Amino acid sequence: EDGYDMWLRYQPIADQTLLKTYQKQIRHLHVAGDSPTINAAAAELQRGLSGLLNKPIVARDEKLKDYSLVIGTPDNSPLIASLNLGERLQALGAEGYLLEQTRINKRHVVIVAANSDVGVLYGSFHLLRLIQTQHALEKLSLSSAPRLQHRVVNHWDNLNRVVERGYAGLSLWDWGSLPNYLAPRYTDYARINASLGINGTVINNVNADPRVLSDQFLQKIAALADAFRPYGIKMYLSINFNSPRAFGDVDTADPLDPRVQQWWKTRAQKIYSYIPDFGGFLVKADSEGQPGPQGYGRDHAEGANMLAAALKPFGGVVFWRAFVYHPDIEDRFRGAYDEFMPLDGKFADNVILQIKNGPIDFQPREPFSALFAGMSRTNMMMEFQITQEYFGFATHLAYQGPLFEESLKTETHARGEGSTIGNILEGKVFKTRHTGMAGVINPGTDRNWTGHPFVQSSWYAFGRMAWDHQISAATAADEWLRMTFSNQPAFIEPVKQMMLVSREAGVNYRSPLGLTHLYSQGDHYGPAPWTDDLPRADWTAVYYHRASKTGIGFNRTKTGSNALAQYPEPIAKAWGDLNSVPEDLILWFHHLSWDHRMQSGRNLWQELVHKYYQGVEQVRAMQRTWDQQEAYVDAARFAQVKALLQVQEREAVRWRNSCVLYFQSVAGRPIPANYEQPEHDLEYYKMLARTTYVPEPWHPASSSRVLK
Amino acid sequence: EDGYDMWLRYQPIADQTLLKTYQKQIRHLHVAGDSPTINAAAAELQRGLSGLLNKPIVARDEKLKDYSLVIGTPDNSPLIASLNLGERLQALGAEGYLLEQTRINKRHVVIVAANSDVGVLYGSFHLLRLIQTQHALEKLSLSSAPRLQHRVVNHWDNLNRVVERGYAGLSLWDWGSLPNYLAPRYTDYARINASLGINGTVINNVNADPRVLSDQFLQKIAALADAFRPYGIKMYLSINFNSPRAFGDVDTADPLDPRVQQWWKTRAQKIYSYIPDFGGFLVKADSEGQPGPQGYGRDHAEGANMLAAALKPFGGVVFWRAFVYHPDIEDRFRGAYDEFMPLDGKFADNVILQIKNGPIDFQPREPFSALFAGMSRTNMMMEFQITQEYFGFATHLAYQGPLFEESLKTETHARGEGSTIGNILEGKVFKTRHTGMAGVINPGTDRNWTGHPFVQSSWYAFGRMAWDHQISAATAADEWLRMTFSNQPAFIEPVKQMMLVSREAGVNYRSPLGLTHLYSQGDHYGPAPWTDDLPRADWTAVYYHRASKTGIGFNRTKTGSNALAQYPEPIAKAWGDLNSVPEDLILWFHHLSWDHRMQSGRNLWQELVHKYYQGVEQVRAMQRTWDQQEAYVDAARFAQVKALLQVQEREAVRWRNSCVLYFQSVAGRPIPANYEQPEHDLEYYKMLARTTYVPEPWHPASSSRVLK
Ligand SMILES: [Co+2]
Ligand SMILES: [Co+2]
Ligand SMILES: [Co+2]
Ligand SMILES: [Co+2]
Ligand SMILES: [Co+2]
Ligand SMILES: [Co+2]
Ligand SMILES: [Co+2]
Ligand SMILES: [Co+2]
Ligand SMILES: [Mg+2]
Ligand SMILES: [Mg+2]
Repeated sequence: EDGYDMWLRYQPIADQTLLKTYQKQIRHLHVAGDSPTINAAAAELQRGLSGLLNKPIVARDEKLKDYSLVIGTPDNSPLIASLNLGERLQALGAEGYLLEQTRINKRHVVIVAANSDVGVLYGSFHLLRLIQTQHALEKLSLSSAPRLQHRVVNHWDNLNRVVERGYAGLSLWDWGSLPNYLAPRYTDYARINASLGINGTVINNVNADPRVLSDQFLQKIAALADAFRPYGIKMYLSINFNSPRAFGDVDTADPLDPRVQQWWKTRAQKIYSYIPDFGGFLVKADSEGQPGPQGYGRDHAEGANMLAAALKPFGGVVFWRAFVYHPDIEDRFRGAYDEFMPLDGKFADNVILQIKNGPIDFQPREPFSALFAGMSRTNMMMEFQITQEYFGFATHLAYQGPLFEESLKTETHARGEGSTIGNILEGKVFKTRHTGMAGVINPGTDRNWTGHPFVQSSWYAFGRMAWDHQISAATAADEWLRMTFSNQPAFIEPVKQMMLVSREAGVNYRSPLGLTHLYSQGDHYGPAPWTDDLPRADWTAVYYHRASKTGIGFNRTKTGSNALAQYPEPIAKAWGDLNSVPEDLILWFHHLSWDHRMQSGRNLWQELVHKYYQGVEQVRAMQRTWDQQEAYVDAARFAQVKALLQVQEREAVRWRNSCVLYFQSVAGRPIPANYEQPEHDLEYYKMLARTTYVPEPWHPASSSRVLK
Repeated sequence: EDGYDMWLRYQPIADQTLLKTYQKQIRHLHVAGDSPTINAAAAELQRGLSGLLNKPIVARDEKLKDYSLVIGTPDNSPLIASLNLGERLQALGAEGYLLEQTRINKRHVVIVAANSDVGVLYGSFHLLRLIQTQHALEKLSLSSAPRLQHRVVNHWDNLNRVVERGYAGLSLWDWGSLPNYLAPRYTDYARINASLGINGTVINNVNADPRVLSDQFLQKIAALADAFRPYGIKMYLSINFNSPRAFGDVDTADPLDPRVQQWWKTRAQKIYSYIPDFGGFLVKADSEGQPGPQGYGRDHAEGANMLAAALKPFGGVVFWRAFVYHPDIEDRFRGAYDEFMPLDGKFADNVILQIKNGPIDFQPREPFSALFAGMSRTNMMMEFQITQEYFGFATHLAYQGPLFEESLKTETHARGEGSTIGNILEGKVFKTRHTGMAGVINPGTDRNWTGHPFVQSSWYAFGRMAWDHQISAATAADEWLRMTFSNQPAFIEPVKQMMLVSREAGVNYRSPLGLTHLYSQGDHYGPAPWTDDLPRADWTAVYYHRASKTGIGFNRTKTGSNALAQYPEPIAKAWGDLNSVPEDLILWFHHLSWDHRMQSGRNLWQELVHKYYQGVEQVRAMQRTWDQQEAYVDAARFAQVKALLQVQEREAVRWRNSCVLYFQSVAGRPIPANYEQPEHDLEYYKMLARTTYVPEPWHPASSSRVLK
C-alpha cells in the first residue's frame, strides 16, 4: 500500500461470509452501451468487481444472464428501458441514478440506472462503494442526485510545475511531454474525482499565467481535457485579467474598451476550438497585486460581465473570486461584504461569485462569510481549502470534514430559520441560477497524491459534501476508512474519532477562542503571534489579536468596527451579546479583559492557556490511538503515519509554547502550575521561528539560510 | 512497469529451458553471517532469486544442502573458509569478490566469497545480474574488484527540495519528515546504487547551503546515512566555504585564521558524532559567485588543506572541484589548468581534485581536461554528468555511455602510450593514493527516478564504468536492456544500437564539428547560437564559435590562445595540424574558412549543414526503431518512450533550423537544395527561443511569461 490508489482499492472483501454473498449476487456484468463514458463505467466495474469479488468479471453485451449487474440509461440499454422506471428515474435529473435489486425477464439483477451516461458512471462508483464499505445488496433500492451543479476542484499550480501551497509534490501536468504523452496518471486523476462526482477542475494557479491561453498551452490543455472528458470532468482555467496586454495585442485591459471585449471573444473562440465543452474561467482580480478591472477604474461586475459575454455563446461560466481586501480599510473582516453587496444583481447570469467559507483566509475557524447571507440576486459558490496551508502542510494530520460540515450546517438566518449555508448554496433560500462548491486540493506527483495520507480524507469529504452538503464528517470518514484501510469495527471507531478531533486539535494549539492569523508570514508553517511591522497591517498577527496587558480580542460589535451589522439581525444579536456568543468565536467580535470568566469557570487568560495545552494533549492522544491500530494497517502506511504524528506532536508543542509564552509576555500572568512549563523561553522560540525548516518547495522560506 | 524498480526487476526468467537450469542449480540459499551488510545481501538474494526463479528461496543458516548458493567471507562463513581460497581472495582486496561453481563436502554449490561483507554484497548483486542477463552458471569462475576507490554520485539538490538541473522531480530527501520517517525509498535508493558498486553519495547542491552543517539538519542527514550504511554507501556533503560567517561564529572564513581552522575542526567533531563513518566534503569554491579562499586572498590549496586537516583525524576526504574560471582571462578553455597547475603537489593527501571530463561544462563533446595529463603530484577524480542539462532534460533520449567511454579511453600521452584517462584515474600513471569518479545524477521523486526512462541507462553505465573504467558503452547497454526490458535478441540488437547512436545524434543537431555552447542561457533547453551581450562574454555563444562571413571556429593553436600547449606534446602536435586533427574536435582549436574541404569532400559550410540535418535524421531513425519493438516492451513504457521521441524529434528540428538559419545569416551561403528548407525565417526561431516552454522546475525560464 503506497497510496496511489487512494480510496479506490479493489482488494478482495475480507469478511468471507459477506464475500460469498456478493459473489452469489453479482456473477455477470451487463453493459449494452458503448459511449466513452459508459465504457469508462464498464472498465471501472470490471476492475472493481473483479478485485473486490476475487473473480474475473468482464463487461459484456450479451443475452441477459441470471445474477447480473446491469447498467445503463433507457436510451442505451433496452433492458433498463423495459423496466419502465418512469418518473422515479426521471426525477433524478441529469447526473442522478438509481441502484436497485430487481428482476428483468425473470433474471435476478441489480441495476445501475440513470438518465445520462455520466449518471451511470456516478452510480457505478456508488455501487462499488457499497461493496467496498461492506453494505448489503439484498433489497437494495437507493437513488441519489447531486445537490450542487458545479462540483469542482482547484489547483494552484504554476506552469513551472511548482504548486503554491503545495505539499504533495510537483504539479501533475507534465507540460514538457504534452500533448504527446497521455500519461495514465491523468486518467487515474479523472477516476479519483469522478468517484466523488466531481465534475470540473481548474488546473492552474489563480495567480494566473497568461501563457495558458496561448496555442502552445491550449494544445497541451486540450489533451488533458480529452483525458478527463469520459469521466464527466470539464476543464476550467484561471485567467489573467491583463492578458490582452500580455499578448501584446491591446494597450489596455479596460473591460469597457471594445478592443478588449473583442480580444476575449476571439480568445474564447480559440479555446472552444480546442476544447468544445470548456467549462469557463476562474478569476482572481484586484487582490494581492493581481490585475483586475479596478486597475482601469472599473468595478467587478464590469470586469466579470465582459468575460462572461465572451463565454456565453459557448455555454461557459465565470467563477469570479470575491476574495478581495484593500490595504486602506479599517477592518479587513468587513472587506468582501462591503465591496460586493453594492454589486448584487449587477452580475450576468453566467457569472458565479466564488467566496471562501470565511471573510479572512481559510483560518482554522472563521465565522461564515457574510456575503452568503447578503447576496440575494447573484449566483454564489463556496470555496474550501483541502491543502493544509493553515493546518500543517504534509506533516500534521487534520481531517477537514468537520470544518466543511460546520460551515455547511451553519444557520445564517438570511431568510429566517432554515437558512443554512448549504441551503443557500443549493438555491433553496434565494432563487438562483448557478450553484456549486470549489475545493483547493493542490495534490502533486508524490506517490500518494497528497503527501500526508490523511489529506486524502479531506479531498474525499469535500467531494462527498459537494454531492450532498448534509453528509456528515463522520459518515464521510467511516466510508473513507473502510475504503482506504480496513472494515474492522475495532479499527474504524477509534480512528474515526481520531480524525474527527484532529481539526479541533489544530485549532486548539494554534489559535483557539476566536484568535486567528497567528502564523509565520508568509510561509504559514509555524507560529509567529508577535508578527508586526509588515508593509500592510492586515498581514500581521497583532492586527487581529490586539493583545495588551489588560485584554485581548477584536471589537466588531456596534462599539467597534460593527462588522456584526453585516450579518442578519439574529446573528448580530447572538454574537454581540456576551451571554450568547459562542466561546469558539468570541475573540473575533469582542475585546475582553483577561479577567473575564468563561463557561468553564476559568478566566480568559487561564482558558487561553488551557486550550493551547489541550491541543497538544489531543495530538498525543492521537498518537496513542494510532499505535493501537498496528494489527489492522499495512506496515508501510502504519509507519509513515506514526512518524508524521511524531513530527506533528513536536510542532504542536512548538506552537503551544510559542503562543503561550508570547501572550504571557504581553499579559504578564503566570501559566498555572498544573501545566508543564515550556522547555525554553520566548526568545528561544523566536529563534526557532527563524530557523525551523519550512517544508514546502514553493515558499521562499524553505530556502532561508538564517541560522540565528 | 512503472520504472520504480529500475534495473532490479526480478521477474521470472522467460526462457523456460534456461529457467529450469537455474532452478536446478540454486535450490537453497546459505548465509551464515548476520551483520547488517550480510543481512542486506541475503535480503536481496532472497527477493531476487525468488522472483527470477519463480519459487520461494529463503536465506538460511543450516546444514549445507546440495545445490546451494553459499555467501560469505572466511570470517563469517566456515563453509567459505573451508575452501582455502588463499591468494585467490587476497587479490580481491577490500571490496572485491569471487563467484564460483564448486563443491563443499560433496555438495554442489555456487559461492559468493569476499574478504569483506560489502564485497559479498557486491558479489551478490553480480550473481543476480548474471541470472537477469541470462548468463550460464555452469562452470562459473570469475572475480572482480573495483578499479577506483571512491565511486560516488552527486545530487545538486537544494534544501527546499528543488533540484538544480533536475528533470526527474523533487529531491528524494523529505526534510520535513526526517529524521522520524525512514521512508522505504531511502533503502531502495541505496539498493540501486549498491547494485552498481557505488559507495558514496553527495546529497546536496554544490551551490552549498550552510544549513546542512547545523544540528537540525545533521540529525536528518544521519538518518539517511543510517539507511545507506548497510549498503556500503558513505555520506558526503557539499559545503559552503563561508560557513563560519553564515553561522555567525567568526567574522571571516580565511583558512589561515586559527579561529576558522578551529571552527571547522569543531564542526567535523559534530558531524562525526552523528555519522561516525562520514565520508567528507565536496567543495565548489570561487566559482560563479560561490565563496572560497580567493575571497580572502588565499589559494585553493590553502583552502582545501584547511578543510582536509579538520577531516583527517576522522578519516574524511575533501573532493575539491577544479571547475573554476574567471571572467577576465583570454580563453575560458585555459582556465582550470592555469589555475591548478601551479598548485600541483601542494594539496594534502586526503584532498582529491574533482575535475570535469572537459574544460568547459559538460558540452555534448569536449576534448579531455588538460589537468588530467598535467597534474602528477595531486590526487584527481573525474566528474561526469548523467542528468541531461545539455542533452535535453527529460524529453530527449541520450544514453551517455558512449560519452563516458570515449573520455575514459582517450589517450593523453601523458607518460607514454597507454596514458588513457581511465589509467590516469586508476592512479597507475602518476602513482597517486586516492582515486575516483563522481556522477551528477540528479534523480527525483518521479516514479521512475529519472523522468526519461533512458536516463536510467546513463546512471547504470556510470556506475559500471566507475567499477571498471574499461567497460564499454555497448556492454553496459546490453546488460541494462536485458535487466530493464527484455532478453529477446531481436529487441536487444536494434535498441542497443539506437542507444549507442543517441549521444552522437545529440551532438549533431546541436553543435557538431567542435562547435560548443550554443544553448539558450541559462536554462539550456533549446538553441540560441546568436547569444551575445551577457554580463560575462564566456557565458555567450558567439564567444565560442566566432562565426563570420569568412569562417568559424576558435584558434587555440600557437597562433591563437595556445591552449594546445597545455597538453602533452603528441596531443598538441596532432590537434594543431589540420592534417591530423579529428574533425569531431576541429572547431575547438581552429578558426577555418568556410571553403575548407573536409574529409567527405564537402566544404565546411556544407559539412555543418550536413551534420545538423543528420542529427534530425538520426532521431527519426530512432523513432522507427522504437516503433518496431512494440511486441517486446510493456505497453506503458512503450507508449511513454514513443511520445518522448516525438517531442525529441520536434525539438531536434527546432535545433537544426535555428542553428542552420543562424549560421546562414552570418555566412551568407545557401542551404544546399537537396535539404528540406525551413519555411520560416531566423526571427521566427528567435521568437520560438523566447516562447517555447522550458521543462524544468528550477530554472527561472520555466516561469517566463514572454509571449512574443
Ligand atoms: Co498513503
Ligand atoms: Co514558483
Ligand atoms: Co484520538
Ligand atoms: Co490569571
Ligand atoms: Co521507466
Ligand atoms: Co531553488
Ligand atoms: Co536507431
Ligand atoms: Co557553399
Ligand atoms: Mg495567499
Ligand atoms: Mg551551471
